[PDB]
Amino acid sequence: HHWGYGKHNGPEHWHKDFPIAKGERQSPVDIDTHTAKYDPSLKPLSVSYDQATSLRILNNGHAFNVEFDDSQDKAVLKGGPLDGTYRLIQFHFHWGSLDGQGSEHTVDKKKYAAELHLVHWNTKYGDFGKAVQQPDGLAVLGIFLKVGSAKPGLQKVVDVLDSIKTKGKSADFTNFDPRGLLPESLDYWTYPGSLTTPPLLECVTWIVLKEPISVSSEQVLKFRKLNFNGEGEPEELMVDNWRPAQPLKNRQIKASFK
Ligand SMILES: COc1ccc([C@H]2OC(=S)NC2=O)c(OC)c1
Ligand SMILES: [Zn+2]
Repeated sequence: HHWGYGKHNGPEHWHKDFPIAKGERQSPVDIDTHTAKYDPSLKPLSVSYDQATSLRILNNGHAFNVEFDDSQDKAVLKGGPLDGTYRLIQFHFHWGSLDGQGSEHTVDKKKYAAELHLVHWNTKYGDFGKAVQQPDGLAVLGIFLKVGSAKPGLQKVVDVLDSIKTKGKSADFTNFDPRGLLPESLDYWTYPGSLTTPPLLECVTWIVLKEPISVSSEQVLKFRKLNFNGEGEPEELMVDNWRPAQPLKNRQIKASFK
């Protein structure tokens, strides 16, 4: 599979190799804030990242992933719309070539400069590969980035990017605290969806936070210096690695807040 984000292999082409691209619960979606319904049944959201153990950071040719030790319940997400325990496995971002685009989800058609995905899998399925074959296999916590003040908690990520410029490069990335990437408020929207890249599997409970985090222009500029290509190949800047909004179809977006 040679999927990417260019004119010739971008989101409009994915359906040929991955027919679920036109499925009934694809992501991302536009969140229409006037249609989303407060749901008093949602339990409180619990982000328990105090024992998180980061390991490594990898440029996989699509984004960069900060990987965690998920061999035990070290960093988990529970509550909200979720039944049981979801274990943090990795986070990554999607971002733009310009500050006015980059997010996958949109809010009343507003695009943010980037979107963070903290990826968790349902521990009742034993491993990540089994979990992605289930409709409730993953919980992705989505956080919007806007350009303004610097995010101090992001800077350790920004500073390692020089060492993973090209596809296939990795670096040791221990003792990184993902709590420094969260906004103050955990108010969220939730809906059932999919992975936003191939294989586009319909396995995700989305939890999208209302409150964006602010990052600096200098921080997001450093994201844009990464490369989609491997070392010694023609340079293609890693920008606009986002899928646009997909049809909502027969789904409801629920709000955790009034
Ligand atoms: C093999 O594991 C994967 C594969 C794809 C995705 C994509 O789906 C979202 S969401 N962002 C992505 O990059 C993933 O993230 C949960 C994990
Ligand atoms: Zn993602």
